[PDB]
Amino acid sequence: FSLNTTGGVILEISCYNDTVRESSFYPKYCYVLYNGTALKYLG
Amino acid sequence: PSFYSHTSVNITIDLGMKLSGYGQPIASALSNITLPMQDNNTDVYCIRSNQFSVY
Ligand SMILES: *[C@@H]1O[C@H](CO)[C@@H](O[C@@H]2O[C@H](CO)[C@@H](O)[C@H](O)[C@H]2NC(C)=O)[C@H](O)[C@H]1NC(C)=O
Ligand SMILES: *[C@@H]1O[C@H](CO)[C@@H](O[C@@H]2O[C@H](CO)[C@@H](O)[C@H](O)[C@H]2NC(C)=O)[C@H](O)[C@H]1NC(C)=O
Ligand SMILES: *[C@@H]1O[C@H](CO)[C@@H](O)[C@H](O)[C@H]1NC(C)=O
Ligand SMILES: *[C@@H]1O[C@H](CO)[C@@H](O)[C@H](O)[C@H]1NC(C)=O
Ligand SMILES: *[C@@H]1O[C@H](CO)[C@@H](O)[C@H](O)[C@H]1NC(C)=O
Ligand SMILES: *[C@@H]1O[C@H](CO)[C@@H](O)[C@H](O)[C@H]1NC(C)=O
Repeated sequence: FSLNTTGGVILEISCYNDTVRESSFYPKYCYVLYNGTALKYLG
Repeated sequence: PSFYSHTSVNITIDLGMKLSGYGQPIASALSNITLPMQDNNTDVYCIRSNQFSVY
């Protein structure tokens, strides 16, 4: 999912096959990405 | 589930004490409170990690 929020901020809901550390870039682990960096871990 | 980042928040309290006329210890209102430094300030501190502890 690619989200366009208020003010033009783009957020993505991306699932990967390997764990991504916080504020970094790349069973499925799902994350919320702000500018290519992991902002929130969903599980 | 969440990311694991921990912050320790230490509050420093410097108390001032005096002896009254009847020998009772009186705590001064001039006691000082110091919070951890954040954005060049030590009077306001907001938690910015996922987990925190206070001391
Ligand atoms: C996300 O939405 C914003 C806000 O609508 C889009 O930015 C607009 O882009 C159009 C393109 O013609 C401009 O006319 C507007 O002026 C822009 N708005 C602002 C506030 O700058 C943006 O393109 C969208 N991002 C996408 C679709 O990826
Ligand atoms: C709390 O901090 C204030 C401000 O630094 C201290 O008041 C100063 O104390 C020094 C040392 O006696 C004096 O030279 C200054 O003139 C004082 N400043 C003012 C504005 O009064 C105060 O002593 C501290 N209280 C404590 C440590 O209990
Ligand atoms: C995820 O898939 C990629 C592409 O096949 C692979 O290189 C990587 O090792 C995989 N990770 C795990 C933890 O299996
Ligand atoms: C997002 O990442 C790109 C690629 O590194 C970078 O050029 C850009 O400045 C970043 N945007 C923000 C708002 O940090
Ligand atoms: C905060 O206090 C703890 C003990 O409660 C100490 O271990 C830690 O280093 C302190 N953190 C600081 C001063 O940033
Ligand atoms: C205030 O913060 C800036 C960065 O915004 C820093 O460069 C500067 O040293 C700070 N000033 C003081 C007096 O701490």
